[PDB]
Amino acid sequence: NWEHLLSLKRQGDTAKRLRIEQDDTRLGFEVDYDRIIFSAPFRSLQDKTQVIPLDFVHTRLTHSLEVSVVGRSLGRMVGKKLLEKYPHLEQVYGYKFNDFGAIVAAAALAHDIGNPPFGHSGEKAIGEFFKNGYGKRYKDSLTAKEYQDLIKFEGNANGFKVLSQSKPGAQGGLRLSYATLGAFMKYPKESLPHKPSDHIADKKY
Amino acid sequence: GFFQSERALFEDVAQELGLLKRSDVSWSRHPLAYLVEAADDICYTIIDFEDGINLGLIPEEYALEYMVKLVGQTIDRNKYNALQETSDRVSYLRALAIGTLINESVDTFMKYEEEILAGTFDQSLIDKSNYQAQITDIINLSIERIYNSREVIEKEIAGYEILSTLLEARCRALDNNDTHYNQLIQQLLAPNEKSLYENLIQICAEVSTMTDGKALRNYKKIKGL
Ligand SMILES: Nc1ncnc2c1ncn2[C@H]1C[C@H](O)[C@@H](COP(=O)(O)OP(=O)(O)OP(=O)(O)O)O1
Ligand SMILES: Nc1ncnc2c1ncn2[C@H]1C[C@H](O)[C@@H](COP(=O)(O)OP(=O)(O)OP(=O)(O)O)O1
Ligand SMILES: [Mg+2]
Repeated sequence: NWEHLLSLKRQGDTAKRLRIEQDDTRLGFEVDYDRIIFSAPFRSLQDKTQVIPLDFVHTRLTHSLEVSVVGRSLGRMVGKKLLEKYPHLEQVYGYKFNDFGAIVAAAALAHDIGNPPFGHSGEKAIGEFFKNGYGKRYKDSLTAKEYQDLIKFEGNANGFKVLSQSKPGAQGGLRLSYATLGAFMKYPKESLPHKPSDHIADKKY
Repeated sequence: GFFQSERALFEDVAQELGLLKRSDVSWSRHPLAYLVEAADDICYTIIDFEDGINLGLIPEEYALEYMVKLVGQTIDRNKYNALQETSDRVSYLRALAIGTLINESVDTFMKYEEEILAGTFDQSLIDKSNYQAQITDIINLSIERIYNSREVIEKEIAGYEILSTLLEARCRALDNNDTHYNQLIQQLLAPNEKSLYENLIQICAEVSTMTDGKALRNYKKIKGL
C-alpha cells in the first residue's frame, strides 16, 4: 500500500504526523534535504575520491549533486504517473507529485555519505585488516555475525549509521523521515548468510 | 658466471669455441677475457683515482707523489708546469698513465701467450706488472677516503633498505595471487607459467633492471611520499 510507504514520522515521535495537517511551505521531506545540506559528514564529502584520488574531475559532492537532480526528475515523473493511476491518494490523504521527487532527491543526496576515503580501495583495506592483519587477533572474541561485518566492511551500513547515530543531547542523529530512510536502504538484510541467492538485493548487507 | 637456466647456452658456446675442460662443469678463460679484464682494471683504478682527486677528497700532493714512475719517461715538464688549473694536470697524468699501462699490459700478455692459451695461467695481467706498489697505494687510498665517505655509506644504506622492501613486496605478490592488494602490486611492478626458480630469478632480474632514480621514485610513491 502506497499510503504506508510514504511515512512522515521520525524517531522518538508519538503522534500520527498526518500529511493533511502540514504546511506546504516547508514539507517534511524538504527538511531532510535542508538537514543533510548543513550536515558535517556531507560537507566532508568535498575532499573524497570518485575515481582519481587526490581539477575539473568530479568528486563525491558533485556526483551526489548530479544524482540528487536526476533522481529527483525520475521520482517526480514516477509520482505524477502513480497519482494519475491512483486517484484516492490525492483525494483523501492529499499527496502531490513533488513529494516523490523530494523523497528521491533526499535519498540520492546522502547515498554516498559513509564511504571510506580513497574510494574503492579503502573498504578493501579495512576488510583485509581484520583478515590478513592484526585484527585477526579479535576473531575469537566476537560472534560470527559481528566478525562478518568487520571483515566485509560496507559503505551503505556506515552511511546508515552516520545518518542514525545517537549522541548525548541529540537522539536520532539527523532525525530523517522514515520514507527517506527506506528509500536510502538498498540491501535490507543482515550480513549473514553471505549471498544466499542471485537476487539484486542480497549481494551485500 | 651463469645461472642454472642458462647452462645449455654456455655449454653450446664452450663446445663451439673449444674451451678446455677442467672439471660440475668448468672451462678455461678466453685470452680476450684477460684483455678485457686488464682494460677494465686500468680504467677504474685510474678514473676513480682522478675522480676522487677533483671532488675534494684527495689533495694534489698525492696525485703527483703516487704517479711518478707511471708518468716518468713520457712527460714534458715545461708543458706540465705551464698549466694552471689542477684538472688539466690530472688529465695530463691520467693520459700518460693509461698509455704506459696499456703498453705494459700488452707486453705482459705477449710474454705469457703459451701459458694463457694452455690454461695454466692463474693470475691477471696487472698483478704481473712491474708497477704494483703505486697501484696498491692508490687502491688503498681510494678505499680509505672515497669508499668510506659519509654520503656513500648513507646512500648504500638507503639502497639497502629500498631493495629489501621491493624484494619482499615482489615475493609477497608472487606467493599468493589471490588478494586485491597482491593483484595491484602485480599490475604496478610487473605488468608484462614457470617454475619457482625461474620466477624468483625473473624477479631478481626485473629489480636489477630499474635505475637509481626510478627505484627511488617507485619506493617513494609506493609509500605515498
Ligand atoms: N574497480 C574499480 N576501481 C576503481 N573505481 C571503481 C571501480 N569500480 C567502480 N569504481 C568507481 C566508478 C564510480 O565512479 C564509483 C562509484 O561506484 P560505487 O557506488 O562504488 O559502485 P556500486 O554501484 O557497485 O556500489 P554499491 O553496490 O556498493 O552501492 O566507483
Ligand atoms: N695508447 C692509448 N690507447 C688508447 N687510449 C689512450 C692511449 N693513451 C692514452 N689514452 C687515453 C688517455 C689519453 O688522455 C687519451 C688520449 O690519448 P692521447 O691523446 O694519445 O695521449 P696524450 O694526451 O698523452 O698525447 P701525446 O701523444 O701528445 O702524449 O686517451
Ligand atoms: Mg668495468
